[PDB]
Amino acid sequence: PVYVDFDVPADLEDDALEALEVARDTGAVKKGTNETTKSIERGSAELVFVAEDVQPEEIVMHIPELADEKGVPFIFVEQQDDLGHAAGLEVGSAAAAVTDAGEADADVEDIADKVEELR
Amino acid sequence: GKKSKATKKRLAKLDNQNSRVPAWVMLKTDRRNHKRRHWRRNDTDE
Amino acid sequence: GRRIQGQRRGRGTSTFRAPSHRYKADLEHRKVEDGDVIAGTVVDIEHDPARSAPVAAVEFEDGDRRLILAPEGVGVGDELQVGVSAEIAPGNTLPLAEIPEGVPVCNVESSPGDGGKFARASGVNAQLLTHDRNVAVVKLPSGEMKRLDPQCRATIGVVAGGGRTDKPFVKAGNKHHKMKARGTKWPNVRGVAMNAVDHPFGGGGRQHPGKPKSISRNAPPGRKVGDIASKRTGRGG
Amino acid sequence: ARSAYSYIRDAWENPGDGQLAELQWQRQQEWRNEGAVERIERPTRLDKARSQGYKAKQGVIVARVSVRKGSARKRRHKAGRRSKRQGVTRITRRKDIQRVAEERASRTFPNLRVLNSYSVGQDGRQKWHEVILIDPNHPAIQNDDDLSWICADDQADRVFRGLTGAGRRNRGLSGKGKGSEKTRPSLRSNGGKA
RNA sequence: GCACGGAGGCGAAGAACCAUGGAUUUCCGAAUGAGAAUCUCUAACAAUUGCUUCGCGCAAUGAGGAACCCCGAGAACUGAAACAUCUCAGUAUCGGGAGGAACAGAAAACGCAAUGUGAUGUCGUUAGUAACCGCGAGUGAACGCGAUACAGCCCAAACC
RNA sequence: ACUCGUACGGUCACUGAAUCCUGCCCAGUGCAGGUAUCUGAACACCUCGUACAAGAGGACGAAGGACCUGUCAACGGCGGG
RNA sequence: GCUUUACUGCAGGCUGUCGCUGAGGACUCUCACUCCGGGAGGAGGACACCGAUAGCCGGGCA
Ligand SMILES: [Cl-]
Ligand SMILES: [Cl-]
Ligand SMILES: [Cl-]
Ligand SMILES: [K+]
Ligand SMILES: [Mg+2]
Ligand SMILES: [Mg+2]
Ligand SMILES: [Mg+2]
Ligand SMILES: [Mg+2]
Ligand SMILES: [Mg+2]
Ligand SMILES: [Mg+2]
Ligand SMILES: [Mg+2]
Ligand SMILES: [Mg+2]
Ligand SMILES: [Mg+2]
Ligand SMILES: [Mg+2]
Ligand SMILES: [Mg+2]
Ligand SMILES: [Mg+2]
Ligand SMILES: [Mg+2]
Ligand SMILES: [Mg+2]
Ligand SMILES: [Mg+2]
Ligand SMILES: [Mg+2]
Ligand SMILES: [Mg+2]
Ligand code: NA
Ligand code: NA
Ligand code: NA
Ligand code: NA
Ligand code: NA
Ligand code: NA
Ligand code: NA
Ligand code: NA
Ligand code: NA
Ligand code: NA
Ligand code: NA
Ligand code: NA
Ligand code: NA
Ligand code: NA
Repeated sequence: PVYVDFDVPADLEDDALEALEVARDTGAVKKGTNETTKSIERGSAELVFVAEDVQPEEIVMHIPELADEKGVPFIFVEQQDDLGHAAGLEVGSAAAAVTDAGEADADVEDIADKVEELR
Repeated sequence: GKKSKATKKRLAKLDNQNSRVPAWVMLKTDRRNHKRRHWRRNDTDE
Repeated sequence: GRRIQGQRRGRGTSTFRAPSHRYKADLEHRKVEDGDVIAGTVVDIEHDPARSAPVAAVEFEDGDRRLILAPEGVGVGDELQVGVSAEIAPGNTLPLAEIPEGVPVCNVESSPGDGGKFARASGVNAQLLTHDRNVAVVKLPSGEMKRLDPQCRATIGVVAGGGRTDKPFVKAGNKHHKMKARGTKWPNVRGVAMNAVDHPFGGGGRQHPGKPKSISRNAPPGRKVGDIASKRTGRGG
Repeated sequence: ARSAYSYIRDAWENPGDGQLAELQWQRQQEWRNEGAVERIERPTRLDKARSQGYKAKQGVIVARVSVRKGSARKRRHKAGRRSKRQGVTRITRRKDIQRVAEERASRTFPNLRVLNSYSVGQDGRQKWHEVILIDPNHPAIQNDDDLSWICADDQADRVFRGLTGAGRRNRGLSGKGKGSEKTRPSLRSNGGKA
């Protein structure tokens, strides 16, 4: 809500998660907000995921601004357990990271662009 | 005044304690009920 | 010093409370979703122990039966209407805006929805003077010019039982009976008749208040007796 | 580099600025309609929570507690009391609002014991604090090395004995030096002079 | 049984008596299905929680105890030759709670200033000293030393 | 609480049925209203001062008061020459 | 025990100021907060309420 400065259509969102699944099998992904946050600082990230249904918000409020001053592209996901599940987890996840994707470095790139245009 | 099944038992005990010490306990101890409660002179509880 | 009688009242003991359990009902207007369709019939005319004034029993269409504040001129068999498009007949309850200027009205709402507040006692009435999209100026029985939201409902006509005050009680017995049906301590012992301990005007070798009767608004309870914040007294001048 | 936690901790250093302030102004609205003792599922201040003892385990409970703002709701003396003891408005309690919160909570959850507590905002007529409680009868914690001790009998109803962290702070037992003459080892064994 | 009568019975199948473990153990009582001056009415962890197969399924609290202990609330007579600060006194009394003991406790310490000591209680002393006080009445420590008993530890985060 | 109440009310006081009437005084005291100017605390604002602080001073100024009016079926008064 | 223009206080009332508390010496607005409404919404609006402080009054009370 407060850190969410734009709305992401359902389909585009579906595309992100589809990619996240093959990425966890081919490249590398990071689960949980701590690991994900650390990537944005180490630079080893390419695309980040942030759930919109996070309470308390504080756990995430830092992602938008932190990723923007490091160039690293991002995206808003509705559900939590969808991101959690999508990252190959049984639980849920406030945020996951795309630390070098796999078999979708093209799709990922395009997605990161559609968002850049989505403002 | 009406009473309860309970009260009616209490009154009864209160009346049994009001009997004298058996003439036989007299001889066994070789020698007085300190709790003799008259109806008019004394007052029970309740 | 002991607490004065005015302070005992605040506790709300039995002696001071009103005989609620004996009372009939709180006379409020009818809540209508809208339309104004609501209409009923005057079944009977009763006496409300709480206001000494009359009261009209009414039965609506949808089955509702509720006693309402009976203005003057309503009888058994008559018809009343509640809503925006209600007819301008004595007793019909509707917002101030719909009511034509210069017509006597009673049981006026202080805020729309509350169900009435002003002009309720024996033979009184308000007076609708002005109209606007924003305001509605009413003249309350005390003479004050009350500015109101034109959306506030109000009943047309004067409150029944007019002329009660006109005839004296004649005897203590009769007053006593009136007071018993109210949350008021009666009779009343003048504070000057009490002891020094019991009230500021108490004590002394004779009956007189040692302090001047008028008193400041700012005074604490326990001393706030007599002529309160009087803007003046007497009649002379 | 900096952990995700360190962000939440920093944000809370000035709860009147930025996103947190926009957050406080929101929640608080929903917080004022909520009861006194409400069990929330997750700590607002995750960092502080963890840094106090928090763990995402079975038997670890958190809860927010709202208390009226103010001074001694002290009634005036009815009998004869000299000028000095004639106070009602000014004088305040010797027990801080945070500690009052811990108790209202421990009571609400009888069987649970109080780990720690922490502030989570305040408006013009109330203050909020969250509370970490633990179920000392749950095997998870009886087996957890890091919390095990809370099960000890002599830890029962600890918040009420002032054994909290917020308790010892209120009792004037912070500094092991100057000033602690009248507080260590306890207020009662020092004749209550602090 | 006390309790030494009368009648009778028990004990060598080792009674009584004592020790330890066990059985039974009415109703009220924190009293808990609900109501009640110890009884009643038609299946029960009442109430609040926790885990939860989300079913009271597994559990927790409640109340007592001579005083001691811990956190809160906190007098006045009285002393000051009156009396308001002060004193009595953080005493009496009240509220909540723990154990067999409590509490405190491994320095953001001490500051015999040092090249020095090294968790915390408690005892002795320092000392009626320093400090406070209508500078009146009165209140009144610490570091240190000498002893007792000694004991040291774990998270949070970085990095996984 | 008053209040299932709404000024033809309920609160607060005095006087105490009906009848005939109830004079003069607002100086003081009280309550209420106004008030150019005068008085009037603290924060913030200024200068001074202190590498900070204590503290000295400046400006502004609320209620209240001064000042004026109202008021006695308000406390109360109704003389001497 | 009672009284008062006895000494010292205290509730309480009035008042400035601080926070709650936001948008563009006089003014607009709405989002906090208030009240009414069953609701939709209506009214008030950074005021009121409440916490702190300051000055005046203050036998109602000690
Ligand atoms: Cl009357
Ligand atoms: Cl506890
Ligand atoms: Cl040493
Ligand atoms: K004294
Ligand atoms: Mg009503
Ligand atoms: Mg009359
Ligand atoms: Mg009555
Ligand atoms: Mg009288
Ligand atoms: Mg008399
Ligand atoms: Mg008096
Ligand atoms: Mg007289
Ligand atoms: Mg008189
Ligand atoms: Mg029972
Ligand atoms: Mg004395
Ligand atoms: Mg004396
Ligand atoms: Mg001790
Ligand atoms: Mg002296
Ligand atoms: Mg002392
Ligand atoms: Mg020392
Ligand atoms: Mg309401
Ligand atoms: Mg006195
Ligand atoms: Na008898
Ligand atoms: Na008098
Ligand atoms: Na507890
Ligand atoms: Na102290
Ligand atoms: Na037994
Ligand atoms: Na149980
Ligand atoms: Na259950
Ligand atoms: Na003396
Ligand atoms: Na004396
Ligand atoms: Na030495
Ligand atoms: Na002194
Ligand atoms: Na005069
Ligand atoms: Na005058
Ligand atoms: Na006396």
